[PDB]
Amino acid sequence: KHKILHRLLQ
Amino acid sequence: KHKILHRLLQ
Amino acid sequence: MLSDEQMQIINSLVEAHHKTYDDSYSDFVRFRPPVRRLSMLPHLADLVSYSIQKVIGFAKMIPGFRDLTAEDQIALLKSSAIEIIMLRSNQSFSLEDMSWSCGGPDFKYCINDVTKAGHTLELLEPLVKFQVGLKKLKLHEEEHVLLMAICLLSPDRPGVQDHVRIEALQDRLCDVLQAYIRIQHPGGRLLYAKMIQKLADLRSLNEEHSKQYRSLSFQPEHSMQLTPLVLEVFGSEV
Amino acid sequence: MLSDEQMQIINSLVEAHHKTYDDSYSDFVRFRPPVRRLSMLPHLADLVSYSIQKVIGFAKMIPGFRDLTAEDQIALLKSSAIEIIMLRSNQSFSLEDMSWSCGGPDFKYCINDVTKAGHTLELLEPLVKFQVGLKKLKLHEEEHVLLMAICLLSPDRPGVQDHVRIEALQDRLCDVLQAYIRIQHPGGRLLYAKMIQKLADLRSLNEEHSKQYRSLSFQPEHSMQLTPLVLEVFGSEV
Ligand SMILES: CCC(CC)(c1ccc(OCC(=O)NO)c(C)c1)c1ccc(OC[C@H](O)C(C)(C)C)c(C)c1
Ligand SMILES: CCC(CC)(c1ccc(OCC(=O)NO)c(C)c1)c1ccc(OC[C@H](O)C(C)(C)C)c(C)c1
Repeated sequence: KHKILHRLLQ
Repeated sequence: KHKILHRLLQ
Repeated sequence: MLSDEQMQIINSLVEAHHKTYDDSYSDFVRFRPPVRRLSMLPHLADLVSYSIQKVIGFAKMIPGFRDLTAEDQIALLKSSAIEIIMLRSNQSFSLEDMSWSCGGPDFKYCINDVTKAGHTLELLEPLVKFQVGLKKLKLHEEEHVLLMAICLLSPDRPGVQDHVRIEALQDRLCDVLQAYIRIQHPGGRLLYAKMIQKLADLRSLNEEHSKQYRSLSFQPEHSMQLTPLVLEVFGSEV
Repeated sequence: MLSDEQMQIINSLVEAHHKTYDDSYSDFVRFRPPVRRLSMLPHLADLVSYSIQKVIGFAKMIPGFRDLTAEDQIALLKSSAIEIIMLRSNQSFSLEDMSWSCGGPDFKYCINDVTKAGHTLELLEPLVKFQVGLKKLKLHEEEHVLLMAICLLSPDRPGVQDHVRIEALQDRLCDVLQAYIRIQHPGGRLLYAKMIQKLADLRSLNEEHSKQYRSLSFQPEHSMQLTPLVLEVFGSEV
């Protein structure tokens, strides 16, 4: 899903 | 998936 | 008096508990250190994760549990984990400071600490009240352990397939405890009822905990602080 | 001499690095303490998880990175994370004891420590060799940082959609470093080549690390010791 990576990349 | 729970329940 | 099979069950639970409950708390030093946004989340996440492993160890020793379908065992653990954990924690709870003491001052938890892990009084108020009322019942190790086995073997949980075989295992346990209180516990004419009521309080606490947990689990900056086991046990990805 | 835009890029990277690389290592006390089956896994898992967060912080400051599709940013981070991490660790590597020193003796890592985290010499031998050869290049902070930006902006990674915009960003960087070595680095006539070669060594290390990691990630007793972020970045669930 990469949800953690998306949040951190915001 | 519960793969961790299955392993521990073995 | 109690029957041999009734007593064998008590001996098995007490031994399963002793084997899964460390009184020295020498494993808390291995957790991410506590820090007093949500500074206590890392430490309390490791505590809960470690406790889940202990509850699983215990469950596997409850007579009759090992013979259920892996699916039911999962359904039971996932739905009762937090209640069993709240029950286990009472052992370290103190009626004086209203806290949990697990070895040193580092591992002394107050309601304030759980607040730093994403929880509100909405949950903590009833939680401390449950701990206090439970602590006041002054349960013998045999009753405390039966209560945890009774709790874990509740057929009325979501996902349970064979709620007839489980309904039975719990009945067997419920009478063992009922017999024990009547034979080995003086002044305990009305204890059993109070205990069953304690199981009802746990449901409310479980409901409230899951609500607040769901809130936290949907925020990736917080979910990432959780451990794989916690995410799997408190997860809905069943 | 260097152009203003060429220098602005160098200033931006050096500042992004300083902002994401803590020389005091005061965050290692917050990791699950090290223990010297796979006793070092918990501690080293937290180290890597923490380093991934730093690499992400850095990446977002590399000029041109923030403007890519979230998908490419992911594809780049996931495929280069471990190499960037190996590059960052060299800062604490010592050619004397052949180890990594991050503050205290608790946080002094030897090849033996990584072994206790599920890795073999199959990986560690080439790893220490890479660290030694890298350390010997005595890179200036500006070259070390460019190398990490160059590495992270490699278009030749799986999952990369627009490998033309990224091919460009990396070209721009590669010449900045090439210009810097020629203008600001005495006795560095053949450094650039050695550096590009170091990027090739990283690929081999990355390949080997992923192999051994996959092995570990398929064993739930070990995967459960990992952190959510690690599982997501080293995972194949792309
Ligand atoms: C710190 C107090 C407490 C009380 C039940 C606790 C659990 C287990 C314990 O150990 C007893 C034992 O036998 N363990 O092996 C001890 C002494 C205390 C708790 C801990 C975490 C909590 O919240 C946790 C969060 O909901 C997460 C999002 C899951 C991190 C909440 C709401 C309460
Ligand atoms: C202990 C040595 C090392 C060398 C690159 C390391 C990483 C990051 C570091 O910090 C530098 C920095 O800037 N961080 O912010 C420091 C000083 C050392 C390492 C660590 C974990 C490893 O293996 C990890 C395993 O593969 C997992 C399964 C993922 C747990 C391997 C193979 C190597």
